[PDB]
Amino acid sequence: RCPKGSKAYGSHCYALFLSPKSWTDADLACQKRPSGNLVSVLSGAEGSFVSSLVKSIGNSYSYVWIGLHDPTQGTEPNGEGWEWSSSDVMNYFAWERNPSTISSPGHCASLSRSTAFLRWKDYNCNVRLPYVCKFTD
Repeated sequence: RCPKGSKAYGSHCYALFLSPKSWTDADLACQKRPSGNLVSVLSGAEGSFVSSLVKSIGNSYSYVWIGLHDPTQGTEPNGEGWEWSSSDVMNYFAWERNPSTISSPGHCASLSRSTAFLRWKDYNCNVRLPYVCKFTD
């Protein structure tokens, strides 16, 4: 049971929203769903599955928001937390560069069409982007 254009995986129905939403706005919205919340990514197969789910979004969109943020919130004197707001703990990795390379980037990660949506890039948790949302029953 999953909406059209929606695809199930692990244990939640995923749906793409061509509607932009701050990482904090899609997080709170996809949260209003049955334990839903910005798409998750704890497996090398899910990171590639979500990419194919948003790889046909449209040239009018190259990046996509996901449920990944920086638990350091500007504290970890190094930058090595990265936690999914809809998956659990960092059990999977696929970021382009570590936040310790740039002067503390934003506190939210998004997909970058440049890497075929197979890499996460930091972005201002406020910039809104087309996003995905997972949610079981």
